[PDB]
Amino acid sequence: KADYIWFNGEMVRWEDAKVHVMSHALHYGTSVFEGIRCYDSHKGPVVFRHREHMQRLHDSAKIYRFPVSQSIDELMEACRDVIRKNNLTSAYIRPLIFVGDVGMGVNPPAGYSTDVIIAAFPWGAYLGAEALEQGIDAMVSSWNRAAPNTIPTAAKAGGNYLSSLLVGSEARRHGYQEGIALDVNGYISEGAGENLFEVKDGVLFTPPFTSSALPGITRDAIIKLAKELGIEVREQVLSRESLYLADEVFMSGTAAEITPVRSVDGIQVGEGRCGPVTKRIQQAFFGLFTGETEDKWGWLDQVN
Amino acid sequence: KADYIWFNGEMVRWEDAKVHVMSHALHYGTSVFEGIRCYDSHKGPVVFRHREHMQRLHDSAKIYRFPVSQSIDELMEACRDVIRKNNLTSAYIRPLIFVGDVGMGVNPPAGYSTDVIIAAFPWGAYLGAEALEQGIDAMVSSWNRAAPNTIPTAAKAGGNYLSSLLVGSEARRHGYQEGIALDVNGYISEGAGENLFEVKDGVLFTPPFTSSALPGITRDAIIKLAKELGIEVREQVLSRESLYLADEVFMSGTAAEITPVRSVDGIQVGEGRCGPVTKRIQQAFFGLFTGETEDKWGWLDQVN
Amino acid sequence: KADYIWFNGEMVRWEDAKVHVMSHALHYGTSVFEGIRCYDSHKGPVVFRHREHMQRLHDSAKIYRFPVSQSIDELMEACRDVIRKNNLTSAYIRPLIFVGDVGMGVNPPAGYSTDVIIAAFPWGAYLGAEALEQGIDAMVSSWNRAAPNTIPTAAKAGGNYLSSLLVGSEARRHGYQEGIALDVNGYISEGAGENLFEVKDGVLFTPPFTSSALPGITRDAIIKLAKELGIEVREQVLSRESLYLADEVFMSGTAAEITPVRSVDGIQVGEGRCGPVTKRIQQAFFGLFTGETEDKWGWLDQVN
Amino acid sequence: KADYIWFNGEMVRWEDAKVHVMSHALHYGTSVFEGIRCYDSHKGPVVFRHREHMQRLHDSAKIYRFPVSQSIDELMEACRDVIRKNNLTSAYIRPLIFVGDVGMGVNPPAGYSTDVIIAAFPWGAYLGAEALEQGIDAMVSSWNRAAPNTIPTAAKAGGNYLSSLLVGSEARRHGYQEGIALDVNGYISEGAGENLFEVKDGVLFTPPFTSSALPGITRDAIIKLAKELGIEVREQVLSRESLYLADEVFMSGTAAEITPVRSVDGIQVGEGRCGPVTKRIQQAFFGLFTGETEDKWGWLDQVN
Amino acid sequence: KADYIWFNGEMVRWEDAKVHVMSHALHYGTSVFEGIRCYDSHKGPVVFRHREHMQRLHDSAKIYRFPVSQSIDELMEACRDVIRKNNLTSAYIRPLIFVGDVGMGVNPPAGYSTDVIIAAFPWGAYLGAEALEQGIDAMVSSWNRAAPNTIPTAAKAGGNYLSSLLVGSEARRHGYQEGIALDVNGYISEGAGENLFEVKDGVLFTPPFTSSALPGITRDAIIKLAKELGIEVREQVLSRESLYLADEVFMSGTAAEITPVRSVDGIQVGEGRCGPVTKRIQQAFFGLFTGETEDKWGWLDQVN
Amino acid sequence: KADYIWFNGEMVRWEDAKVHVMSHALHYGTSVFEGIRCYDSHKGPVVFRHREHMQRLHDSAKIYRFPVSQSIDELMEACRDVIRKNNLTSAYIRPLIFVGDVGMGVNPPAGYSTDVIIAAFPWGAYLGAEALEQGIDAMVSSWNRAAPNTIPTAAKAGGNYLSSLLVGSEARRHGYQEGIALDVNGYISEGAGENLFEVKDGVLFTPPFTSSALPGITRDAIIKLAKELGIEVREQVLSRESLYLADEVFMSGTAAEITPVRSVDGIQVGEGRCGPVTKRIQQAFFGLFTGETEDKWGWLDQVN
Ligand SMILES: Cc1ncc(COP(=O)(O)O)c(CNC(CCC(=O)O)C(=O)O)c1O
Ligand SMILES: Cc1ncc(COP(=O)(O)O)c(CNC(CCC(=O)O)C(=O)O)c1O
Ligand SMILES: Cc1ncc(COP(=O)(O)O)c(CNC(CCC(=O)O)C(=O)O)c1O
Ligand SMILES: Cc1ncc(COP(=O)(O)O)c(CNC(CCC(=O)O)C(=O)O)c1O
Ligand SMILES: Cc1ncc(COP(=O)(O)O)c(CNC(CCC(=O)O)C(=O)O)c1O
Ligand SMILES: Cc1ncc(COP(=O)(O)O)c(CNC(CCC(=O)O)C(=O)O)c1O
Repeated sequence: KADYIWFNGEMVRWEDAKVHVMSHALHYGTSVFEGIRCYDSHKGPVVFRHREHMQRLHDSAKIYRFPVSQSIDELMEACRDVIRKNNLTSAYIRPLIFVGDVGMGVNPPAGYSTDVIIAAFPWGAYLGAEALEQGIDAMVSSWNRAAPNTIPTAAKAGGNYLSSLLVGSEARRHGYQEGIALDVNGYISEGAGENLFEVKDGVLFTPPFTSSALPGITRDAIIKLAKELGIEVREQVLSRESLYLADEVFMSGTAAEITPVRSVDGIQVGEGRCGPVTKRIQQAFFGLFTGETEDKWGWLDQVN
Repeated sequence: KADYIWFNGEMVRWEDAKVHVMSHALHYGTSVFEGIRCYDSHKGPVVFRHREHMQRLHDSAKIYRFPVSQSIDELMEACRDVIRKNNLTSAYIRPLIFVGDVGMGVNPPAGYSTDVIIAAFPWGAYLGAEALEQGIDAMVSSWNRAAPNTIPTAAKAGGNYLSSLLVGSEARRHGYQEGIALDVNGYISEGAGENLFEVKDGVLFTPPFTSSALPGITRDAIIKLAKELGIEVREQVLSRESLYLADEVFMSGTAAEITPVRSVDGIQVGEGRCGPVTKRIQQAFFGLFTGETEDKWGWLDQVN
Repeated sequence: KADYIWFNGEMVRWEDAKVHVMSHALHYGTSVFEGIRCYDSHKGPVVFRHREHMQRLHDSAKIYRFPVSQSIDELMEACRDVIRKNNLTSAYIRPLIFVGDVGMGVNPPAGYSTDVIIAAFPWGAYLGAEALEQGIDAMVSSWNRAAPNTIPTAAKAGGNYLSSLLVGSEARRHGYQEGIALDVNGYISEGAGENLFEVKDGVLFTPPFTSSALPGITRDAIIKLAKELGIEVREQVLSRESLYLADEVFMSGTAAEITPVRSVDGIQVGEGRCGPVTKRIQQAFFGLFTGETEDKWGWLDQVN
Repeated sequence: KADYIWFNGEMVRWEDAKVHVMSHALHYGTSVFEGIRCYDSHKGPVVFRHREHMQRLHDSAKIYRFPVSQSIDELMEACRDVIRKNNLTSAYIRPLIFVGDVGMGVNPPAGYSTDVIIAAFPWGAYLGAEALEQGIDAMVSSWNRAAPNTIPTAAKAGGNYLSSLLVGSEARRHGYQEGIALDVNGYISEGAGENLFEVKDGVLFTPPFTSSALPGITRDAIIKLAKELGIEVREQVLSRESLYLADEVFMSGTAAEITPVRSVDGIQVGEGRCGPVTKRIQQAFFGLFTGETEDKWGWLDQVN
Repeated sequence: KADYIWFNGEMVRWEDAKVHVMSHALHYGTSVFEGIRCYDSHKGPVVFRHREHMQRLHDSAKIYRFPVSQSIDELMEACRDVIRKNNLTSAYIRPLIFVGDVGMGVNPPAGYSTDVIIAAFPWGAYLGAEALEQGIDAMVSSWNRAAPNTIPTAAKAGGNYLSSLLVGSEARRHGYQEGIALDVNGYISEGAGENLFEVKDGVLFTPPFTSSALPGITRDAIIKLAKELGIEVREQVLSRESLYLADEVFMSGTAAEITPVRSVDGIQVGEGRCGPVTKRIQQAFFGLFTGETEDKWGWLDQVN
Repeated sequence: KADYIWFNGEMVRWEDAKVHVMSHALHYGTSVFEGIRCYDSHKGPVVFRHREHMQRLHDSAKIYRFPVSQSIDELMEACRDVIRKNNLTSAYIRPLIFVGDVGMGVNPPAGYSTDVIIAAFPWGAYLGAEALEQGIDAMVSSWNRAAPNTIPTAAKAGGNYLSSLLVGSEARRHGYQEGIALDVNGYISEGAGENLFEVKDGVLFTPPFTSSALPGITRDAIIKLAKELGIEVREQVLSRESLYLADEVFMSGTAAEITPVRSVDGIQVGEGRCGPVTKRIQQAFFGLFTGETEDKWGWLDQVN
């Protein structure tokens, strides 16, 4: 937790950041949000692919026509502002744009405005203390990801997560660390809160957005790092069983970073440990914050 | 609006009913809710199909495994309690069960509890002041309803409504009063916040739940009233074009009650006015609150 | 062929009934049509379910918003007029409403009118001189019927038949008399030019319109006749293999009347002949024109 | 209109180019056609990708097994002839091969032949006088494109256009200039009479033929011009929402040439004007008719 | 195991019932089989719905065109013989028709014949010693049932069971007793080796064959017993979540007879024990073997 | 046929290699197998891509969790052993891993083991003595391939072939030599027993595994050979009609090697003969056994 939360421009004490129970988003899933990480690097506290995240936040809101009064630059400034205000050097940031207290009825009244929050706070490995190192055990879920043209899966919206709750909770109830969901066609989509990658014969594979997968920013970074490392990348639909035949499997995400998947549905992947290509990518990723990996794309935004 | 809102057992002043901005449901659409109407009848203030609604609220929570500490009877008592406390004789009630301030991450921590709210307040015709009388103009949306086995459509959950927002807002932007959505198969599903009925050759038609339609309680009541009136009812999949060939078309819902649809995509239905069968059902429905229609199923719960 | 064709309100000799090659319908399938039969009866020449066919014609046009200047009564008089002008007592009637010479570009110019033709002529059994009596060999096509919400299959429009051509020609090229098509879901739809019926344990089955089957008027009469005969009817989705397990199988249509199907894909149906139930239904149908079957629905329109 | 139309090997006068009202294609949509443009250029009148179009015309007929007695070069010579004979230096050409007066019944009799017509005439911007410059407002339709294996969308056949009528008329009735359709999967297919392109981060995107999109000749030309300009091209499935996130959006076609799309469903694309990449491509395209763009592929067939 | 097995017309000893390892069915899953139970009753040993099973065995072979040289009565006599010869009064019978040693290559050579085997042996409760009484815990599988028109699910064929292996083994590995599978549409199909029934508000529900469910003989018997008891039955598509909302849930099958399902995916069904309606049906079922339930349909074939 | 068959570690004379009729695989399609060819070469007898085939065998088993006691090296030695024991220099090898006599009930008892067979024998061209040289006539089947996530199509398992039987037998009954199946989406999948390739404008196309196509080892070698030849390869979804527009079409498989397809559904492909590109590829393939083609990948395993 932390001392302050940026709320519609103001730095509000954490406990005072409250909204009415009749706020639209509590009843209709009408909000869009982001996950952003601030790392303690060789260059000091830096926000990873900051602009990319605020840009996606805007894109998500645009799809639903949620009015956003803050520009991308102003959102970035607020983000850096809230990190410094809480005196954090590393943290997870949660920007949230939502339809507030505007009356009942799924359709908000014409002229309404959205409320915006940006909370920063320390947050450990999404999948566990040993996850990044030893990998996790995944399970293919019995629940499928949203079908195309129902609820936009390119958008990171609150309502989307009922699905992730069903997928993620099932895996956990059965003793697994994360669930992998298939789209409505029976092909691999993504993890409950991560994108899915496969490594086969030295080539990196990952499903396209049209497989109902979120256009992950970690995913995109990985694809770019891989090309820098001379690793071929193929964005293509993947069969459910490809998970059992792949040489390596790993998940990506802002919270999950790069987490090796050592088994799927109880079937061991490779030697049951982090794969060689997964390790190259993982080191190349965390090397961005030690200076070992040259930031050629401009992904480290100085907090100050 | 009103003076009080029932909140976790307590009667809280409306303006004091607030939750933290880090409440789970604001970020992940993790809530289930209901729409219930209290009518000023010949028997005094009565809650229409009260138990049925609280039962559905419980069912929705069960599907997502949201822990609910209140029993159906206790929820009903709270509902009647909040109506009387606000001294209302007619009103719309909004029970809401949601995952509150329990930490970030789509999967709530083991042992967590849900927060529950029940707000009562006057609310007019969902589709307009002239809707019930003259009917409304509907449009078939370009957005489809959630596919089976993605997010349960039998559950009335907050996250579901991103879809209803897209469907409903599109119709309104194009000058229509409500949008009718098709499921992922191209068949009629339901309205953004209503169930859809068709009348053809004296027979009543409506899509099954498997057409991604909510198991409406108004819908169910209509099917029962129709059988009492000697009207044949067929719950079956319906083609998109059946809307243009039906003799009558109408939508049903707690907020929308029974609203005639005089046109679809600009094509006039019948004489462009309330249809004869729609009128019989509408009169039989509102007759429940004047004593004209005998309450044979026990649908009027006395508020007191 | 015959001597005269009703063309926009006037009797034109057959040979002079022509249209410009830049007629819309020739380039964009923009026409709707019907198939009607006139039968010799105890009441003299009678058109079978005349009004129902003209109503469907009107419905097909309505779906595409093709403006139709003729009323249903006017089209009915014109049809009876062409039957008499050609000195026919029995015949096949082909009404055709089509977008004419209005310019290129799929969307016709505002304020356009449609051209209308009604040709009547003798036409033998749709599937053969021995079809009604001995049955036919059918084949399940490798081409599927139009998917829901692409082109309305409840409409009888010209453009629809490219599919019928693919399905029908494939059956014929492989040695069969007619093809049966499956919908995009893999279930039985209809024949290239007729509806499909199955008989099993004394019960009659036929796919609903949502299985991409045209709402056949013959189909409808058979269902109504069957109920009179005390035969149970079930309109439901049917599996492809149900064709091989049915006790009987037959096709219905204005042109094909009631044609038994002795085999499907080379697999013999029942004894390989017109089954007993198909027989009961066929005698009841043709009985309408002898008076042996009472015309309880008012299906025989006298030509005079 | 013009003065001559090529009709079955002979240059007949416009007013004489007629066929019987009982012509097959008028009742069953059994025709295949093309759209070709003749441009006035720095080299006089030139037919754009003349052979390619006549080849597709042949390909379309082949899929439906429509017999074609003319060779590609004879059609090309006839086309060139119609342009000259009518004294046009810029025009739109419409070759049409159709099943004519061969008798009723969807299956044409063995040994029949097709009638062939080729009309040429002046035709302006398909989507408006200001289209090419300012861009147009597009709408995603509520009607879907033909599903795979129903009616081959690889072929340009008359019957295909009932769908294009529904898609295009809907957008026009709602105040847009063109409608974009999704396939039965919920992915972007194509415009009612154009192919769809998106530009994102400098890369050009367009759906594959398997997304129920016609293998456009303008589309193919653009892909080739793009690569020549060093612009990366990706033929891949695209989500419905990608239309709101693309930096640029444009439609391609013979009639529509290269038309920018400044907004989709009311959501502004980029700056609301022609984007930079669409600009380069459009200039390269029209540069062919001035010599500025070297015709490296031989896409210009001099009329003479 | 037992002492004799009927093999191609002769009662061979168990140990001699062998076929070559190059038998077609061993490599291509080309066999059709059945499951039948012989019960000890108030009338001695009786084979339940004996003829029905042998008829389905024939139907299965017919779909795949496997030649069967034995008539239904010869199979019935052989079955009765195997039971007697082995001195059993209660047992499980397994008739199996398979393509034997006819050479490699999926297509058997013209004129081949099938090998037929019929083994009888004592087999207890399919889902456990406590199944029938206490009910079992079911799990919805992550594997889907065969899609329509791929491998006919109306037939009980060997190859079909790779799917049942995946569905059933997954539930068992996760600590459940049986897995319930959804079809490719996301709707309930059937258990890995049983049909699925739900009870809601006194009405009995079960998916149709078109939901990729086998036309179970126990299922059919239950529908008939239900109607006799005045219980309404609805054969209709069912949503995945309906399993959590049903008042009662149970599985049917020859091996599993009538087994209550006390929980699905860990969610308790009703009171967590056999429900009242499942109770009535189960008693009516087993009442057949005591005389309590009058065999009104002739489902008991005395062994003698 | 031959003299000996490797059976669980020992050479058994062909005639004595038998199994009990209660062997699991005979009743539930529970086996996985391979097809391998041994060729006479300049290096003497050589098994083509031997290890790759045994690896796939292992992969097929892994997917179903069938326990396999033999290592890949052990299976390879056994295969070479049976080739020599039978005095063969060229031959077809059939390894078969199957669940044996372990009891009835789809789920085998914990701790079970699988039986393994490896038969080697001479086998002529899969599709005919003139197939490789003159090509074959193919037919698009009316039966579709297994849907994703039902039965893994990446596996070569016995149960899979019920589908291959339906597709292959249908082509053969209608006068063709092989059938081509479409997946549940309506796109080209593969032949009943081989992968499908198309050639268009010098580019080679073939469906990905997600089109329900087996990851053919011949397919893989052709793609690798093609790249050596400087031929561009595109693994992508293909439309059904693309078969009629391709310049060339051929099938690949261990048994069928490289078989040109001269016609599809009676529509001639190219000149009606082995196209030039198919030719280049075919000569490169067979060149491997003459040495004319350098074995750069290590595909020739010497039998010795
Ligand atoms: C469904 C889903 N897919 C993929 C991703 C990966 O996208 P990135 O852009 O690379 O982050 C996320 C991010 N999800 C989370 C945590 C979700 C939660 O709040 O539980 C994250 O990494 O912030 C996600 O929710
Ligand atoms: C998608 C949807 N379908 C059908 C219905 C009809 O169900 P009933 O049980 O008969 O009510 C509702 C209820 N929706 C609303 C209002 C939604 C909103 O809050 O905007 C109602 O009638 O309370 C709904 O949201
Ligand atoms: C696809 C199709 N399905 C069903 C029917 C049956 O409907 P009825 O209303 O009972 O006629 C027809 C009528 N087809 C034809 C002949 C088609 C042709 O002209 O080739 C008819 O009976 O007039 C049809 O074309
Ligand atoms: C559905 C459709 N998609 C794409 C295209 C684009 O293909 P091009 O090869 O690049 O032309 C066309 C051509 N349609 C038209 C106009 C349709 C009409 O006749 O109204 C054309 O450009 O001639 C089309 O009809
Ligand atoms: C997939 C499947 N569904 C339903 C049924 C139920 O049909 P009934 O006709 O009522 O039996 C069975 C029969 N299966 C088994 C056992 C399967 C096995 O061999 O393990 C049976 O009851 O013999 C089945 O295999
Ligand atoms: C469905 C299927 N697809 C593709 C292939 C091609 O894969 P390859 O790895 O290149 O062999 C085969 C192999 N089938 C056979 C023969 C099947 C039969 O036994 O009838 C083969 O080539 O051994 C197959 O069965």
